[PDB]
Amino acid sequence: AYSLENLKKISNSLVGDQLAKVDYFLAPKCQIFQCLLSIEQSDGVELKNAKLDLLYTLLHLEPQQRDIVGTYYFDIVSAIYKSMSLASSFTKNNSSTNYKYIKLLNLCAGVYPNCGFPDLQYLQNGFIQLVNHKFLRSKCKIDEVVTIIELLKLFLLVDEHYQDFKMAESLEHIIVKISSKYLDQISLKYIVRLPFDNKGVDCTRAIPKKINISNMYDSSLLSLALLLYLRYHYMIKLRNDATFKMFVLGLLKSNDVNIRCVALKFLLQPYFTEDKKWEDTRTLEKILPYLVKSFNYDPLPWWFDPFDMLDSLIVLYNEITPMNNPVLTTLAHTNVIFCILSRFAQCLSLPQHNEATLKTTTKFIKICASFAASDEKYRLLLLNDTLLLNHLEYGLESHITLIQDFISLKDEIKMCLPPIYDHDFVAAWLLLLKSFSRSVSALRTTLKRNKIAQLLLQILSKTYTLTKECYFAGQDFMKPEIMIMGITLGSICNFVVEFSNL
Amino acid sequence: ISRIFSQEKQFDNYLNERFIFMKWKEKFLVPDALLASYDGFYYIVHDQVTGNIQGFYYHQDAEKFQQLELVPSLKNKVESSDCSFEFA
Amino acid sequence: DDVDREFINCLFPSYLLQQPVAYDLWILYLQHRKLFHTRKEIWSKLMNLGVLGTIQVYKYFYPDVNDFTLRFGDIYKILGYFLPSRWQAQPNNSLQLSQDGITHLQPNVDFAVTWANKSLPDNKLTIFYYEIKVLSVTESAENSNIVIGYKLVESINKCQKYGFDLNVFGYCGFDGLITNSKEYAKPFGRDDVIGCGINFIDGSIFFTKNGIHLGNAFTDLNDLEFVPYVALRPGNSIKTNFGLNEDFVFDIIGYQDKWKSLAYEHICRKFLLGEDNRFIDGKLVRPDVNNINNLSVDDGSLPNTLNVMINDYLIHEGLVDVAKGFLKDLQKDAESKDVIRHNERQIMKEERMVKIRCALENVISNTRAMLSTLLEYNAFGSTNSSDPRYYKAINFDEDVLN
Amino acid sequence: FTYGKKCFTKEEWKEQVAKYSAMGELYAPIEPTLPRLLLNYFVSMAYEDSSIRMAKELGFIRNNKDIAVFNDLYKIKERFHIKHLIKLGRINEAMEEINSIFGLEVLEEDLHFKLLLLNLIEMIRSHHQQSNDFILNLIQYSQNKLAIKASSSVKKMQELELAMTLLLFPQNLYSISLRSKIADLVNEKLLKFIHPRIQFEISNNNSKFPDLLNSDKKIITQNFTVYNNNLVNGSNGTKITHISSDQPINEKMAATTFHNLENKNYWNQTSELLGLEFNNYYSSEFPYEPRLTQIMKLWCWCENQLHHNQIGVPRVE
Repeated sequence: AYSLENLKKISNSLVGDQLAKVDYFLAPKCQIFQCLLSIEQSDGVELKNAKLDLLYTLLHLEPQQRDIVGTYYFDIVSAIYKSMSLASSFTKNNSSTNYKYIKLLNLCAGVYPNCGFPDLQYLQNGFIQLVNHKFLRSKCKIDEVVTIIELLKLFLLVDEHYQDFKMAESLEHIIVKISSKYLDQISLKYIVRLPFDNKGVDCTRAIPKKINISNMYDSSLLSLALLLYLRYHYMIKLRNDATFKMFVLGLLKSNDVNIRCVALKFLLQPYFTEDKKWEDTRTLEKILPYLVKSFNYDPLPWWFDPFDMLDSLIVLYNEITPMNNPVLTTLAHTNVIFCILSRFAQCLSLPQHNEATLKTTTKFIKICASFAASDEKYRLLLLNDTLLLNHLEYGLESHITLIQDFISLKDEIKMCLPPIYDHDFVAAWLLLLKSFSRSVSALRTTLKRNKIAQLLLQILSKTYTLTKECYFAGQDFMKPEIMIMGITLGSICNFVVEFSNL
Repeated sequence: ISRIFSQEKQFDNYLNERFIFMKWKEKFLVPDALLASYDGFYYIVHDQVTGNIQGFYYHQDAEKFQQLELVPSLKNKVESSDCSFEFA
Repeated sequence: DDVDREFINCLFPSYLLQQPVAYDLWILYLQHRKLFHTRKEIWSKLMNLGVLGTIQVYKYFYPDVNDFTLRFGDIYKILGYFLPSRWQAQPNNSLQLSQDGITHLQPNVDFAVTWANKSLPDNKLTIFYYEIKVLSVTESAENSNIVIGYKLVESINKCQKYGFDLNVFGYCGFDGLITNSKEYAKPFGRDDVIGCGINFIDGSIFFTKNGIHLGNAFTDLNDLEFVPYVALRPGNSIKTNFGLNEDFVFDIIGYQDKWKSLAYEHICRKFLLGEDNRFIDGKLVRPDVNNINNLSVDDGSLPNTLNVMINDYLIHEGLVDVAKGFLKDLQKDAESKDVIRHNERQIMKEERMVKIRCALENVISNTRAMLSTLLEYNAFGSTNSSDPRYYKAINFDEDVLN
Repeated sequence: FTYGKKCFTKEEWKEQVAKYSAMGELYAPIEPTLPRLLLNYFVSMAYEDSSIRMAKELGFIRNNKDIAVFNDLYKIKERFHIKHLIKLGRINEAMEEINSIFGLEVLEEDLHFKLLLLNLIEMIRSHHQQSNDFILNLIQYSQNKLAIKASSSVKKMQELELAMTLLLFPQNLYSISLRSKIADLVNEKLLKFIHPRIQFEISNNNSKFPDLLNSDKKIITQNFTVYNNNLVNGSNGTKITHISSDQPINEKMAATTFHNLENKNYWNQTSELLGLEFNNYYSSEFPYEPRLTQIMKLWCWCENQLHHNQIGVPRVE
């Protein structure tokens, strides 16, 4: 029997210290978990809030402590996804219980993102009704607004027909409702070279002044809603309006990092999806300095990666027009490519490495292989360094030794198994090898080494015998291997042309 | 000097013109690169209709105006078959 | 009212209005205020007087908010402007300039050199910036015979023959290399916006290319006077933007905000003053100490002095009940006892004076006065003449009081 | 010794002061913004009676219900209670009301270590001033409550070691001003935490009360951002650095799923590993202090900078 005062005292005694909740997990006093998980519909709202608060406090554990505890933590998380039925009664509960429930769901999805969530549709329906009835009619309290923000955060974490249309309509309504208050701060004084009209705005490199959203909840709601709208709206307007385009262009210079990042994601989406959009190079020249500045911010969101977007733009222009790349020419004149190559040479020379340094080096190798995919200038400039090919051979040799060591111990191990930790590293190195091998002078002078060819053949044979023998490791262990086979065969089919020496 | 460049600025597509002007430069040795009398370069004119190549060889510390005058090599079979390759 | 604000933002550059030079621009606008005296009407009036028309039309962007919610859901000569606004026409008639002097500039082989309308005072502003745009090229496409930058004001034939002299701090377009050099940048060609700026806090000259900041070229250039300067060979032309007509490309406002935030971080992160103790024989004498003011938050002397001043201001304004409440709150919170006794004596004296029948505003006014006195006398940073001068980054009335 | 650059007498200094006072009055010898600054100072320092009387005199408070609504909005009584309990030495009760009234999000997400350390110093001083079991309990509390927090940071371990070294005996740590400093930091953090609710209740509910922290003209950000220039930009030159190591990298080492956020901040950690220190202190951390203290900081700094540069000015009397 646990009352409100007992749960309040337990909650007060567990703040800060992480050893006491580990003790609560380990001890046979864990019967409270049953009381923590039997959320009856007849229970009091204060009791429900105390139970949800204690559930949130107990699961807020450091990774070392959750490694000490073990499988019981994940058992509690899975039972939270399976036992409590607050999602079915989303419209029936009050706003505080809903807010604490979505906060607990956010924590559970953050700690255990593998197991399935079987009640997303009820949450989507509750979100649609909540924004259609209360928020859009200016009849919302504080807790409902924070619940909408938490639901937007939870919906952004989903990996992934009528409900999609309803969600798109609701998000467009949220964007139009919020952005219409700050739409009067757009001001640009320009010159057309041939007065209150808006003809010829897309002929200058200037963008309107900085637009600042003073309200913090409005800025958070606008950012999250516009990101989900970017996820949704092509399946089902706002992109083609000139006023909204100027509004986002003015939002590019804001103070909030999330606003700048979501503006960069909004403006650069039609280049990859729309047809004949890549001819608009003036918008690209207007956008690119702010992406370069977005490389330089210390707190960055998890949904924004400047390396991926720059690489995607360069690969797009390499695939469409191989002879002319606007991004490379506008980055070479403004001293950015030399900085990128210098940072790559600095990352390859760090005395101490971890997983983060490997990921940074992998992104640098990918962008450097994207530089030299269709230009001989950057190919020869990269091959001017005499220590790059040594590191390429070192990476290939490391992967071969790792694969051979895993093959040699297949009987002892024998089912989900994690992949080999440097599959992306080797894939990026093979991308550089292919881009270097795409030129005849390098095939006849610089890539003359037999070690590269024998390493490629060894990688192919070892990966094929992995797929033949150790198939019990699962698909997550084998998909990077088959990708490596494809890239190695591409490099090989480049080296086997008749007028190459190998 | 400026006049010829100004007149050059209004020319049409160069692939639709009968004559193609270009420059040739020898890079290295073909059988084994490691195992230099090619410091100059060739001014080359190529005629597409008859497909023949004329040109001059220029180097500062050498003799001037050495001619080339190439012609296509006739084969021993009028029927021709086509092979192909593509860099990946 | 808002009409004066709309006019002064429509007349002067925006980044200049967020510096301590904005007082002079406000005075200049208010002196000639009879000429001028919902923003569409103000812009139309300014165009009728003429700020938005030339010959290339000076367009303006006006959004449509109601439609968006429906479908979805020379005057500068008259005023007295003292900053550069146009190029100066050379008396030898070697240049072709437009009527406004900024829209076109073409030489009529030796360089044709010219400078700007006015010079830049050292002790008046924080950051200056202006841009040029290459319109035509007479070699390669990305190679122009233009030298653009600043010139020291105290050789002209040397500038015409070579392009620059020992007093020119600038950027050359024919080789992408600064004047008195080094690997700094690359040459610029046709349709390239090249910006030049000077920073008076640390005293450095920087250049920008197509909105990208290219770094500091020259350093340690304080206590000096500069003029914008350009040199062009015949065949190529530029369009100049000083900020009065159109909007910049760079985002110089973010640069200024970063420097202002750095200055604010550096600065902001007994209990009776009495008479001035350094008056002897009617003159000020320098004490042989390191500082004259020794108040700090960490010792509690600054909150005590602030509380004494607040109590004196509240009593002086006829707010004795509020002072009593403040004294009661200070008693509830608890050399603070001496402050409590002094405040209690002050309310007792005020009650006695009321039964028989400031210092804060001085602090504010003196803070503004010493900020301006620091600005106009070219004070050193901390010890050396190379440290940054942070007092140039403070607009006291627009960033602290409001 | 005398001032070399300039030596102002009373008359010309008064002339300059009058000129800039006229300029400030036209922007705004009286300052129209001083009562608002006084109200901000009274509310932000958690004073009950003076803030209510100042708001009544300025024309906001008219009923007792308005007094209750104002004290609910700015949480003056609760913050004053927390500050009083921190200064007195009832630390556990202070986190009790912090977790009870303000939620647990305030403590779960830098002052927790400070509060725990101040509780440890208070307990040690109470044990010394007024034997094996108590010392064992104190050692267990020190080694259990703050083990991870002290082991996480080098300065944390240094502070814990200094406190432990000072414990085994019979000035700043023993000073009473540390409690007031921690109370002021807690108050500033609490105001920063509850500012968005105040913004929402002023804007959406159309309350007649003002926003004393931030005016509508200026900008403000909820987060703190450090801008690291000279990392990826064009301000480095047209030269290329070469690799200076020939040692291999590996030697120096119906269900709905969710994204994996493991190792998503790799670039920040790497760039930390890979006229300076630009950030947004003005728009994130500046407006959450009493403004009059900032004005006296500026006044003292300007006075010392004028005295340094051989310029003599009369002082305020």
